[PDB]
Amino acid sequence: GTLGRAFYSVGFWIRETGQALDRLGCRLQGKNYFREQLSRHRTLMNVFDKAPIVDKEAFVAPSASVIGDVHIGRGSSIWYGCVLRGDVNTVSVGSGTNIQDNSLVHVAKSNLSGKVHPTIIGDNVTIGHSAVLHGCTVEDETFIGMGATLLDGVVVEKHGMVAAGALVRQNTRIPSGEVWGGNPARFLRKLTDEEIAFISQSATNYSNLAQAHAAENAKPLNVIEFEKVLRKK
Amino acid sequence: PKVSEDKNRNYAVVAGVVAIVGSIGWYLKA
Amino acid sequence: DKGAIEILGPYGISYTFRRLAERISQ
Amino acid sequence: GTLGRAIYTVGNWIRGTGQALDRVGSLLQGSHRIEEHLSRHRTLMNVFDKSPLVDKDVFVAPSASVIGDVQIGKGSSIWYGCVLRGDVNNISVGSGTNIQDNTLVHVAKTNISGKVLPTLIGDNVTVGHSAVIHGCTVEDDAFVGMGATLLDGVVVEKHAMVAAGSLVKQNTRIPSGEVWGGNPAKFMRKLTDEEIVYISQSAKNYINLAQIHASENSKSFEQIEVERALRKKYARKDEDYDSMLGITRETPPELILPDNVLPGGKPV
Amino acid sequence: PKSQVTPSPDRVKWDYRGQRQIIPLGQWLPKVAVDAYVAPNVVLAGQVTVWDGSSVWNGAVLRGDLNKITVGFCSNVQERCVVHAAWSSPTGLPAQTLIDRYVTVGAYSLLRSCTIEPECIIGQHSILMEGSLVETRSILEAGSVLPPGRRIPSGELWGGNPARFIRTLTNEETLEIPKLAVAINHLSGDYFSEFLPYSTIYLEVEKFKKSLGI
Amino acid sequence: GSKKVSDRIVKLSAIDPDGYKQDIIGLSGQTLLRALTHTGLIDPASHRLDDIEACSAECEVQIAEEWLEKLPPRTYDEEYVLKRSSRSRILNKHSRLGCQVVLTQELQGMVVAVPEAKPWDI
Amino acid sequence: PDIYEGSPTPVTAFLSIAPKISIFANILRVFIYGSYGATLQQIFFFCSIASMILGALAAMAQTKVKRLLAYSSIGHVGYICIGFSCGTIEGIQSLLIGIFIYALMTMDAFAIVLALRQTRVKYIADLGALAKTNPILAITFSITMFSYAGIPPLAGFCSKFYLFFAALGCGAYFLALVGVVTSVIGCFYYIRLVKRMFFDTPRTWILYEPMDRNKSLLLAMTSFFITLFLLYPSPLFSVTHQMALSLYL
Ligand SMILES: CCCCC/C=C/C/C=C\C/C=C/C/C=C/CCCC(=O)O[C@H](COC(=O)CCCCCCCCCCCCCCCCC)COP(=O)(O)O[C@H]1[C@H](O)[C@H](O)[C@@H](O)[C@H](O)[C@H]1O
Ligand SMILES: CCCCCC(=O)OC[C@H](COP(=O)(O)OC[C@H](N)C(=O)O)OC(=O)CCCCC
Ligand SMILES: [Fe+3]
Ligand SMILES: [Zn+2]
Repeated sequence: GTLGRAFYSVGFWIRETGQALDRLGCRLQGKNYFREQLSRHRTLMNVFDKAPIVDKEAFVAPSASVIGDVHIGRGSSIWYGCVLRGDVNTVSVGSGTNIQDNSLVHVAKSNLSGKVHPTIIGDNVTIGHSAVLHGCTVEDETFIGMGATLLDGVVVEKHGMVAAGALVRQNTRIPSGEVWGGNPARFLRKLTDEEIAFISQSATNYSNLAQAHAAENAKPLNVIEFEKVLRKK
Repeated sequence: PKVSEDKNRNYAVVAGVVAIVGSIGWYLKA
Repeated sequence: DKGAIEILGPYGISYTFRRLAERISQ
Repeated sequence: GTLGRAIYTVGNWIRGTGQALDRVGSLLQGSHRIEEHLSRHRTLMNVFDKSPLVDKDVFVAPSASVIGDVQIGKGSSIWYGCVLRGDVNNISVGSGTNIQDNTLVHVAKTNISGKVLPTLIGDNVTVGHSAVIHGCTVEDDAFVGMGATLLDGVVVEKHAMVAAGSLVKQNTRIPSGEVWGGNPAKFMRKLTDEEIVYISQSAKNYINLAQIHASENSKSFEQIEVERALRKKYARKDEDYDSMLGITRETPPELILPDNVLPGGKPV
Repeated sequence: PKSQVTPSPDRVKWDYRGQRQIIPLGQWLPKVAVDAYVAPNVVLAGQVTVWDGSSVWNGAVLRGDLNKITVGFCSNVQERCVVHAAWSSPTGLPAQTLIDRYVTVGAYSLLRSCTIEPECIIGQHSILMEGSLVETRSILEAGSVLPPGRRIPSGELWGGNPARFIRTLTNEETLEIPKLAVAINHLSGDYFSEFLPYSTIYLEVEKFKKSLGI
Repeated sequence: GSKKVSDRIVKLSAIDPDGYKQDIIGLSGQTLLRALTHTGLIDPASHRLDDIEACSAECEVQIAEEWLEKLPPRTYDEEYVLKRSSRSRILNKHSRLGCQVVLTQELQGMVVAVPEAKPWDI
Repeated sequence: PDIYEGSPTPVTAFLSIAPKISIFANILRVFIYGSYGATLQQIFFFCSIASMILGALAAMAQTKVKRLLAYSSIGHVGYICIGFSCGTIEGIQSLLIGIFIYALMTMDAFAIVLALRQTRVKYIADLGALAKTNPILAITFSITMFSYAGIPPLAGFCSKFYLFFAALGCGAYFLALVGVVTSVIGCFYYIRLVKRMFFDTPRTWILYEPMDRNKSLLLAMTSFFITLFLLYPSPLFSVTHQMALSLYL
């Protein structure tokens, strides 16, 4: 609460004093390596007490940005370039889902539009590439198309598919088994059994692929590359 | 590498230490 | 209020300082 | 000598005290802040015994992520935030074909439609910002507008344009000379010769522009500090004092860009 | 036909420094105000000016290599927005990508040589092409695209892929427009206090170097 | 159709002091000084504000005799600003203020002659 | 006014303060012997009245910041010369207190001007939206302007107060009325500037770059002096009374 924030700010004051002392000590010895412009990006960033809770068996790409109260289930994956920012409210990501590359799942930034609805993602939910989920709530075993732009107040029912490039307007419900596409989103066709089976299999395929990507991302950082960058003439 | 190489910067450090010590003594001795 | 009190007040005719301050360039 | 050793020891003591203060301040924060770590983002990364074949002259931005079986030709460039995930199948970027900022190029699972083929982007093609490519076969000398989405199965033929903010549906062929666009991605109009000249000039301009970014994103720490000092030193000028002193301060070559990126090639 | 590439043996596959946020191009150095919040994931290349109270969020790229890019007072560029400038615009006006005060740019917005007058709201997935003017006190709906040379009249709501007129904004909406920018500024200031002036990553670099000698 | 920026584009002919005629582009609804600033004829740092009280005739222009009837008449403030900065306290009878001329679609092809520059640093 | 406008701003800051203290010291050390038939008291009487009137009536017709500062300096010179016109210990003391307060206010105002001079501020309308971009620099400049005006709570009121007291001590009632009218006019054209910063809503804004540490500290110290001088004004009065007596013994 307010008592915790005071201790947090005092912690920043003391940490800043300590860092200044360390820089002064480096300057006496002649070193200037603190001036190096290193990237300050953190894949898991906290806002005071709100910190992302990521399951151990969940692949989060190093370039993905997860901020605030974000919950990641077991078997889920947040791929490269994703920005999952939930600060005013929570972003709940289920188990088996896959936020694919360059996707955005964020909550509203202000109360002017009204109440900030938390973003909820079900289980085995396939978010497409460059899909913007802004305060919506999708049920489990659903599919969100590539380039979709779901707005807030939107409920995507179980086994519901949002077509690629679609923009679902505010306070819209997609019924189960129906495909909604176009701008604005409108009913197009009913899902077939083959598409349902493919949707079910895509989640498992990406869950298995995320394990390989995590294994390739957990390897020790190469020292040859580090030495090569150090000596540039 | 346990040596500070810059002679001019070392003299500035010595002068700053002398200034701080002298200021403390000045505020204490008088 | 809107007449004699205002005209003889601060802005009905006391705004001649605009016709007086601008003449200081002489 | 002895004074230098004493000052070094004092600096060591000060560094130790500062790190202790940093630890104490971190403790008072409640250990809620996640500490910044060394960058673990790999620009080029292998997935399944497969390595990218980026050419020597290609400019790959440090924030880009070339992943898996990606083959990139000479003169092309991959810009900031761009992702080329070729883990499942092959991605082949042609010569001079630049993929712009935040663009995503990903290949299908080789079975998304049964007879899927790799993503073959041709030569001298330019792809706009935030575009999404998911298994297309863009032929050489083409234009994909920023924000355009190309689903799997589409083929952009030579000298064809996809309008910005379009959604090319699967198994859609854009004929040569058309400017197909819109969310349904329907026929808009025919391309004029000025548009073709513009496409070629934009491709060449981006080829010429990638070089300064490549030369800036690969500098060492020592060169960066020197360039920063020079930039600060020559930020503001005083011609009067220079004339009074009889000198003429000239901007160092490290702060001069080639005339091929200036708006109209300004030598002076 | 070549079908032949020559991999470079000095190419770096992992930059321990990460991506540098401020990328100067020759003598053009991006200028960021001390009151402005720029996310650590942001890339600012070329001549890009960020003013007081402004904020740039995660994944945004502001490449001012060709022309000038300016972000105004209390105007925000949200997540994963690409702002780029061209040499010239079709309309003949200068092609500098200029954003005035109290302008809210929604996420996934692609701005190129567009000029946005003060107190405007740009929706998500909006694309503003070369030489497009958005007049003051106007709102552009999410997912709306306007071709080059198009103009959004002041005080109107526009949306759609070939952006069309929807309705006329009331007084309450056109007066709450700057309040959204102020609220986003407050949120950006909340994010701004999480970062100290200097990072502590150089200690990790020194530890890594010590693990390999020097 | 749709709302084009060209729907409010005002074509003008501006003559810089050495007698060269170049075509400038402006927007109907903005001051003529803004239109001159786009190309760079008038230094934007000298007249950053389009306001009467923040002006010392740094935006002075010479409008054509036949092109002056299709303009609002000069106000008292405009004349007062014009007289003081003339360096001779004389009126040219065809010189207007750039910040006080608002472009209009009826001003298509107006010929304007920009006089020589004057110091404004301090 | 032309010299003040054309001179560089850091130069104008020095000429507005330093050449006045020394010259006023010389004038005092001339009055200690040159009081020949109260001849200077009449000359300074007319000069002070004319200076107050002309400064008040000329600073209302100024659109540039530096010309307004020059005319403010002329008006304050007249206000100080009020003390010369009344030759007494309490007149010289009022004169010295006015010099001190005016010098501090002038240093404050010129530091503020130099802070905005990095963005080439020339007109009063330029500092239009300063209450939005830098909402603390606007407060500091408004405090300085009110101190120039002579609003009671600020430090600029004490000098004018005690100068008017000294003027009424010698019995010059005509000086008091002229001072009052000039004070009204000055306060009007000083709050005119405060109107621009906070109340106007200009279409185009000018954004200024933040100042450095030296001017920030100087502004902070001078602004704390101006607002909180009335709480503890004893040392200034004591030193001023000691100086005034020591002019003769
Ligand atoms: C946790 C409980 C404690 C918690 C409290 C902890 C307290 C720590 C103890 C003392 C704190 C000392 C505070 C004194 C700080 C003074 C300011 C630091 C001054 C300083 O930049 O350093 C030297 C300068 O040299 C001096 O010209 C003047 C420098 C002379 C002063 C340096 C002498 C420092 C020795 C202090 C005695 C240490 C004795 C041991 C202390 C540790 C205990 C074991 C480095 O120059 P430099 O060219 O490489 O670089 C500077 C520097 O970058 C900036 O000032 C400018 O940007 C640049 O232009 C350049 O000037
Ligand atoms: C107890 C901590 C002493 C730490 C001493 C110290 O760091 O001096 C630097 C500071 C800030 O000055 P710099 O611009 O060099 O920032 C330099 C910045 N630190 C950086 O690393 O970039 O000086 C002061 O204002 C303090 C004056 C009073 C000093 C007592
Ligand atoms: Fe003007
Ligand atoms: Zn995919």
